[PDB]
Amino acid sequence: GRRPARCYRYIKNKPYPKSRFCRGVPDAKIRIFDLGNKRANVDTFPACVHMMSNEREHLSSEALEAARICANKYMVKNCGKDGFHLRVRKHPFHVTRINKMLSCAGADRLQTGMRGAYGKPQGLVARVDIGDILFSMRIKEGNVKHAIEAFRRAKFKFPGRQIIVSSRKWGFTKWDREDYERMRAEGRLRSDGVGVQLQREHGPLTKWIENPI
Amino acid sequence: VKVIKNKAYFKRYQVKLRRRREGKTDYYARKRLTVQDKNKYNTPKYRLIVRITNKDVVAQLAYSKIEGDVVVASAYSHELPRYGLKVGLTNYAAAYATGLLLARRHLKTIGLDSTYKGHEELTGEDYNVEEEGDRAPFKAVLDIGLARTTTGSKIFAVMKGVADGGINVPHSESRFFGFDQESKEYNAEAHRDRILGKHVADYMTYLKEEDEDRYKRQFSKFLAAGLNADNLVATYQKVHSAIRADASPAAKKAAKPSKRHTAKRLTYDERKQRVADKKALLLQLKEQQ
Amino acid sequence: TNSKGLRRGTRYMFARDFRKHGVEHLSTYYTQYKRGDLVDIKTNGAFQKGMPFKAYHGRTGRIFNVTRGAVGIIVNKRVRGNILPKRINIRIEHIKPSKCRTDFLNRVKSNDEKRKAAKSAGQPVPALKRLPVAPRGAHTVTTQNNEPELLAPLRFEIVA
Amino acid sequence: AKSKNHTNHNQNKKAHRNGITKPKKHIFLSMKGVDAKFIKNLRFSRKNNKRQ
Amino acid sequence: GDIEKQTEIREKKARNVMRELKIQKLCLNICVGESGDRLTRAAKVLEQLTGQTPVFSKARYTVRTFGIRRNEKIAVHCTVRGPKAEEILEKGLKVKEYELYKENFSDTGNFGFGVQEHIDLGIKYDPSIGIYGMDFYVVLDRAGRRIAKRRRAPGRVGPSHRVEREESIKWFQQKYDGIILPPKPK
Amino acid sequence: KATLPLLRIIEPYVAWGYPNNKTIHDLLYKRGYAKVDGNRVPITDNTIVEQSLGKFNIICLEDLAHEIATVGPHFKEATNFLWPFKLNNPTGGWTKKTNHFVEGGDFGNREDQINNLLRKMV
RNA sequence: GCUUACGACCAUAUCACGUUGAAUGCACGCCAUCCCGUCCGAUCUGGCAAGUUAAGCAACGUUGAGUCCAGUUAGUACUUGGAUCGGAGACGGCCUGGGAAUCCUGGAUGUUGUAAGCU
RNA sequence: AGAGGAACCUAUUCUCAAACUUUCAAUGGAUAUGAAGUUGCAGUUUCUUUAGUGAACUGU
RNA sequence: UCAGAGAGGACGGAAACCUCUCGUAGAGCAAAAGGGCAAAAGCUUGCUUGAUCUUGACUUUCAGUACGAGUACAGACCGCG
Repeated sequence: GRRPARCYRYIKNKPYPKSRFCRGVPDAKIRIFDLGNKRANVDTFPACVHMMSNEREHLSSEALEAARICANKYMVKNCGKDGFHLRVRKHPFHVTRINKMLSCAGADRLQTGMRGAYGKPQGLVARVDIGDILFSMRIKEGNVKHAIEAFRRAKFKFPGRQIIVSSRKWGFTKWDREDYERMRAEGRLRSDGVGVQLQREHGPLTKWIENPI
Repeated sequence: VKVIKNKAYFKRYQVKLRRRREGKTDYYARKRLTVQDKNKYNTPKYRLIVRITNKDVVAQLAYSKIEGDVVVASAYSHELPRYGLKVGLTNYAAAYATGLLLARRHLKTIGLDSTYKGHEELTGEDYNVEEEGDRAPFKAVLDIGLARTTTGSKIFAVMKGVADGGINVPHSESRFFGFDQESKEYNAEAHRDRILGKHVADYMTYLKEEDEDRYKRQFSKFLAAGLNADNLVATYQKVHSAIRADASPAAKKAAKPSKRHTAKRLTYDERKQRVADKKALLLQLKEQQ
Repeated sequence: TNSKGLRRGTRYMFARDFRKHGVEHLSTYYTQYKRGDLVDIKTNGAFQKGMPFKAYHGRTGRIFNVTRGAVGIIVNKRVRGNILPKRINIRIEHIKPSKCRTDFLNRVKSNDEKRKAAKSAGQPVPALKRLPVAPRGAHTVTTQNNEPELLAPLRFEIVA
Repeated sequence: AKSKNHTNHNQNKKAHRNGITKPKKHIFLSMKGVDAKFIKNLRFSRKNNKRQ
Repeated sequence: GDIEKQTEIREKKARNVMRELKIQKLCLNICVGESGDRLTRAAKVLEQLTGQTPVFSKARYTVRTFGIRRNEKIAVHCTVRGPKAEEILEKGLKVKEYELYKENFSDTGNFGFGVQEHIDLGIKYDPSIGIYGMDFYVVLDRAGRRIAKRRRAPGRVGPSHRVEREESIKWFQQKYDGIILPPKPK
Repeated sequence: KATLPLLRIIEPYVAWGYPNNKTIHDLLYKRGYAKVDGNRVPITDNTIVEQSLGKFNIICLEDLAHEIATVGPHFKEATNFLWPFKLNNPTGGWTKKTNHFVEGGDFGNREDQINNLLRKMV
C-alpha cells in the first residue's frame, strides 16, 4: 500500500525530475489540469480567485487530483459545466523514493539492512512554497461565493494550511481589471484566447496601420 | 516551413572577425606569419605583402603591432609610368618591376642600397642576397594572402623581384616560372624570358598572324601606346634600368577642399518627425480607402 | 572518492565565454612579456597545449623565463602550513598582463616626478602617502527649493 | 567495524598553529630552469666584462 | 507624383546591359543505378554527346530495395558551358518539342527536363552501347555571379539582381518560342 | 575607512563610542599607564610622558590629551605609548552584553553614550 | 567628404528591404597562345581593357529585428555577522553590513592605426 | 491551455532542471603597495636584430 | 565545408544521383562524459616517418617520494611547406 503522506510531507532532498537518469517512474495520478469552460473568451470570466499555500511541503498527485475532482463536481453541480474555468497551477514533477523492506516473520534472513539503501521511484509530488498558487479560477462576479465555497471544500484535501483569496486581476491575465478595461478600450490588448497580448509600439508602420494604437 | 533565422538564432549568433567576414585576411596563416618569438621581445618581424588587383600590383613592407600594422615601404605598378610602362601593369614583367622598385626604394630609405646592390644582371637563376660586411641584408617573409600558390605565379614574380633588388626573402625556386614540377628542373632562360615579357610579345605575334580584329581587340591600348612585339623586351629592360637608377617615392600634392557627396544621417528630431508624417499619411489613406 | 584526472571539474572553468568562441585575437601574441613581470593566469580552453593546472587558474604570478611562445611563472600555492612558489611553464594564450603592478609603478613614477619638481622649484616636500578616507567634514545644507518631506511608514495592503 | 572515516576537521587549525610560512624573497634571484641558450650567452657576457 | 519617376527609374535600371539572362551551364546526368558495363557505356554515351569525359558519382548509403551499396559508382554526370551547352539544350528542347510545364522551373530561375532515349538526340544507335535516358538541367544567371563564387571576399547577389521563376519562363518562351503546357492532373 | 571595517568586524565583542573632554581627561589621569621598555609604568608625573613623547613635543598629560582629542599628527605614537586601559566593571551593571546597543543591549556603537558608560567604568 | 593595401578592438561593426554613388580606386568585365588547374577557363591561373555601376563595396533611409548602453525593477530578491528573538514545526521578522537579475522604458547603430591615392 | 493562419506555422501561455543556462551576488581566493627601489652613464655578450636593434648582466 | 531545410530534374517512389539557394555548427573529430574546433582540430588529397637519438627543468598524485602521463625549452638528424 501507499505510504502515509507524513513520510514525504516536508521538502528535504533536491529536485528529482523524471529524466534519463531516473527511469521506470510510474505515471502521475493527475492528468487533467484545466477544467470548466476552458475555451472561454477573455472577457467571459472577469472575476478571479486564487488558493495559495502557507506551507513548504509536498502536494501528492493523489491529493491534487482529489481536490480537482472535488471542486469540479461541486462547480458542475452548483453552477453548470460552462460557468467557470478552473486551472490547477501546480504540476507534480518531483520524484520520491522508497527503500522497500520485507515485513514478514523471518525477513531478517533476506533483509539487506542499510547497505546500499538508495531507493526506487514511488510517486510524483509537487513541491510547494509559501505564497505559491495551487488552484486558480476565473468566473463571473455572480459566482464568487461558489468559487470560495469550492476552494474551501477542496483545501481540506490538501495537507497543511491554505488561504483562499480573490485577485484584483482580470481573470488569469496580468493586468488589474481597471487597467485591462482601459487598455482594451484603447486597443493595446489583443485577444489571446484565455489571455491577452500587449501590442507594443515599436516596429514598422505598415503593421502599425493594421491596428493604430 | 519553420523559420530558421529567427529571434533566438540572431540572439545566439556570433559574428566572425571583421576581416574574415570581409573575406580579406586569413588569420590562421596571419598568426604564423606575423607573430614574433617572445624571447625576441619587441624586435619587429618584417613581412612583404604581395597583392594583385584587377588593374594593379601592390607590394608593401610591414611589421605588426598591438594597434595595427606599420607599413614602412610600398611600390605600385601604377607608379611605373614614371619609369616607362604605360600598359601591361599587371603581367609578370610589371610584377617583377614593382618588386624591384620596392626593394630598391626601401634599401635607399634605410641607407643600405650602396652596400647591397643585389643581382644587377637579369639571368633568371635563383639568387639569394649574400651577407656583405657586418650588416646582414634586410629580411622579410612573403605574404601572399588568399592567392593560390601555383608555379609561375605573379606573387612569386614580385618575390623574385624583391630578392633580386637585394632583400633577404627566404624562398625556394620550386614555385618560380620555368620550374618543372614533374622533373623538378629549373629553366632560368624561361624564367628570364617570362620576366622580360617575351610571352606577351609572342601572344601579340600569334594574334596578329591569326586574326587582325582579335589582335586589335586584345591589344587595343598597347598599339595606342606604340608597343609592338619587337620593342617590349627592350622597354622592360629600360624600365628595370630606370628603377635601379632612381627609386625615391613621388612627392605629395596639396590637400584639396572636400565637400559632402553622401547623405548625412538624420537627427533624432528628424526621425521622429518622419515617423509622425508617415503616421498621418497612413491614417489618411486608410480613411480614404 | 573523486577521480584525479588533470581536467576534473573544469567544465565551466575551461569553457569559452558565451558568444566568444573561435579564432584568438592576435594582441594576445603581440603583448610583450619580460622576466620579472606579473601576469594573471586564465586558461583558454581553445589551446590544449601548455595549459596551466586548474589550481593556478585565476592566480597571479611572476615571470622568470621567456621562451619562444611560452613563459615560466612562479605562482604561490598553499600546501598545508607552507606556501610553495611553484614554477609552471604556461603558453602565452593562457596569460594576461597584471594591472596592479603597473598601477603601482605609475604611482611611484608620479611620486618621483612630483618630488623632483617640488625640489627643483624650491617648494616644500609634498605629501606622498595614500591616506584612508577621513570622516566627512563640516558643511551646511540649504532647504531652498528643497523643503524636507515628511515620511511615515505605509499601511499593509493585500496584494493578490 | 567501518574504518575509512576521512575528514579535514582540525587541519586548518594545525596549519595555522605555527603560522603560514610565506615564500622567501631570494627565490627570484636564482636562474634555475632558465633557457639554456640565454644562460650560455649570459655566462659568456659575464666572463668577458672588464672590471676596470 | 514621385511614383512615376520611381517606376521609370526602376525600368531604366532593369534595362541595364549587365542584367541579361544567359545560360550559366547545362548539367547532364545519368543515374544507371549500378556499376560496371552499363555505367561504362553510359559514360561513353555522355562523352559522345558532349565531347568531354564525364565524372562518376558514387552511392552515399546502402539500400537493399535499390540494390545499391555504399561507395559504389552509380551515376555519370557532366557540366557544359557555352556554345556546346546551347547546342545540347536546343537538341533536348527539340526532343521535348519545345514544350515544358509550369512546374519544371525552380523558384531560383533554373529549369530541367529529361529524355527517355538518347537516340532522339541525333546520336547513331550502337548495338554495343545501347540506349540511355538522361537528365538535362539548365542553370541560368546574369553576369556578376562571380561575387558569390570567388575565393576572395565573396558577397551575396542583390535581390533585384537575382532571377525568378516567371523571368526564367519568359526567357524560355522568348528564346525558344517555348510552350507552357497546362499543369499535369494531380 | 581603514578602521571602521575593523569595528564592524568586532561589533559583537566591543562597546565603543565618541569620547568627550571629561572622558579623555579622566582616562588619562585616573588610569594612565605607559609602555616603557615593555613595562606598564603608571603615569604619576609629566616627566614620564616627556621621556617618550618629548621628540614630538608632547611633554605633559595635557599635551597627550590634546593629541588624542584632536587626532594630531602623532596620534599613533601618542596612543601606542599608552598601555591599554584596564577599566573596572561599571557600578550599576550592564544591560544585556549579548545584543546591540540599539536592541537595548550593550555591544556596538553607542555614540556619545560611551561617556555615560565610562563615568561608571572608570 | 571619400578609394585601396595591411591591420587593432571583434555586431554600436550583424541581418532584411530600399535610395544614392562626383573623382581615384575596387569590382564586375573580354580573351584562353603561353604558365597553371579543372568533367567544365565555373573556381584557380595567365594576357588584356570593349562595356557597366546591374551586382559586390561605401554612405544614407526604416516609430525595422539583433547587438550595445542607460533607467526601472529596488534598497526588492538573495546574503555576512547577533540575539536565553517570535513560532509545535515549516518558517518569519528585527539588529549589523553588502546588494542583484528579468519583463517594461529610453537612447546609440562602429571607433581607429600605418602606407598610397582622389576630391 | 487555448488564440490567429487534424496535423503544420506564427505569437502566446501554466509549471520545472544535482548531472540546463544569457545574466549573476553576499561570504570567499590570489597578487602588488619602494633601498633587494627610481632615474640616468658606461662597459660585456659567441644570445637577438638589417641595424645600439633588443635582452640580460656587470660597475668599489 | 558540415547536420539539416526549401525549390527544381527520364525510369527515380518517403527514400539512388544531378542543380541552385539558405544553413553559428543544430554535423564530424576510434571509444564513455565533459571541454575545444569553420579558408579547422572536420572532409578530399599530395608528400612523409618528430611514434627517431640525448640530458636536464617543471606540472599532475604528492611525503612535494617513485611509476605513469604531460608541459616548455636546449643539442643532433630529419619530414611537409
